[PDB]
Amino acid sequence: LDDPVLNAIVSKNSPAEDDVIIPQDILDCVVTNSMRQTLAPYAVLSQFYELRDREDWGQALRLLLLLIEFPYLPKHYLVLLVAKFLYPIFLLDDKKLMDEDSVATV
Amino acid sequence: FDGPCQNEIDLLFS
Repeated sequence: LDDPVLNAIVSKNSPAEDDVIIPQDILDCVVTNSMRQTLAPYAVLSQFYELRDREDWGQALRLLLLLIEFPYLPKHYLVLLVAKFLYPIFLLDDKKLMDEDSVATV
Repeated sequence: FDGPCQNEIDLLFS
């Protein structure tokens, strides 16, 4: 949601991305802001979005599951992540091969 | 591991 959040988490503590942060034309904090620790679960959601755009289905699924399993994310964000992301994109998932372990943990 | 660590200590105190 919007772009300055987006920008800042994905540019990390390296000068990556040319996308200016906030409504300012500054490149200054596009070489800083590596959403980590507390912002780590939040960082991982924005990155899951980057991965769809850079056409990964494998690493994309993986990031989405990681957050679903995390017991310190709310329980009420169950039906929300699966309904919007996993449910339409049923095909892409279906193509991929899932073992006994991944299925049982989910 | 980062996120788990910090929150896991936080519950234990609480």
